[PDB]
Amino acid sequence: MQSDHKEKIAILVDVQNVYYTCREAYRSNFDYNQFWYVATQEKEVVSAKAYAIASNDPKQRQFHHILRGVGFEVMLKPYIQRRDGSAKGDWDVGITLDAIEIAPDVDRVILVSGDGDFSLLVERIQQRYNKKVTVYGVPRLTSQTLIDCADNFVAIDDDFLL
Amino acid sequence: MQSDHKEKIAILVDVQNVYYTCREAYRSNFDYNQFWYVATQEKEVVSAKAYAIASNDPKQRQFHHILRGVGFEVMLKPYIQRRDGSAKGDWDVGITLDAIEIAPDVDRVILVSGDGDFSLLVERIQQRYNKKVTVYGVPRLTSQTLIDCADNFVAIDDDFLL
Repeated sequence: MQSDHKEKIAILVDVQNVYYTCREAYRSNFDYNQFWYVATQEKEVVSAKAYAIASNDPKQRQFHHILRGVGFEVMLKPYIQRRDGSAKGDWDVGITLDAIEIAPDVDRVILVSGDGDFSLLVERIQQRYNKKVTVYGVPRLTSQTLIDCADNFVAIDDDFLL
Repeated sequence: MQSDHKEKIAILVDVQNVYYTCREAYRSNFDYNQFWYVATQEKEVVSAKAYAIASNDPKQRQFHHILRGVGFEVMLKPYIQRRDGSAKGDWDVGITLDAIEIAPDVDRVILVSGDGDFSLLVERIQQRYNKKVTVYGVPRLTSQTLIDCADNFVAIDDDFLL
């Protein structure tokens, strides 16, 4: 016999990617309340994490507070000393670690990022855990390889903008 | 009773990071034969992978052939379509996936990269699998956070240059 459990989901948001791609494509901000509302309809939310950058700025701290209110655990990037002049803002390693960890516990991973490097992560979730992956991304700035790897792709467009 | 098995190791080389950091610090190339020789002394090599960029250039193909001869499986980055103008060369997602996968099978992971974003990966290997991690990196271009996270740090300096 079958339990008829709601689809179990994990959500991982690449907050920096969402911010910059929405600014570049639309000069607008992402509506996290609309996203939560739609993505979680009829779903069991096993995990929901928003990967962001720590800030002493009151407006940024307020934004993080809003995200926690929506339902996310806000994951602030640990300090990482830099000697090579490379970009300080990237959460790819930590998102990769967490997405693989949560895959066995969910039916579907929802990744909110247009970064094509995550194609390898989508593929690995499908190969090892045979779970579904949905990607939300700004279409004009999302890798086609990532769109094609995902089981489903949902556009970040006006339906998800403030 | 105890088996006295040699220490089991996995090696993961971030070939692009090694290349650029050795060029910037030393205007020299890494000696992969010297590295293999030293790193594998008295070790059981369970896995050894060199993460590189595919090329149609005969000199690059020859370099990959040399690496395979040294003992590496050469992992060439899959094509990833890009719409956002971001850097095409980064292997962080794939190195993260593979390093976590191999951790349960080895006593020590050897990561050849100075990229501080791998600090989160080192920490996760230690927390979840309680294995050792050695980092090899060009000191003047390696994140201090990565050096401090690693169980051992070995400098890529003249002892490992061609």
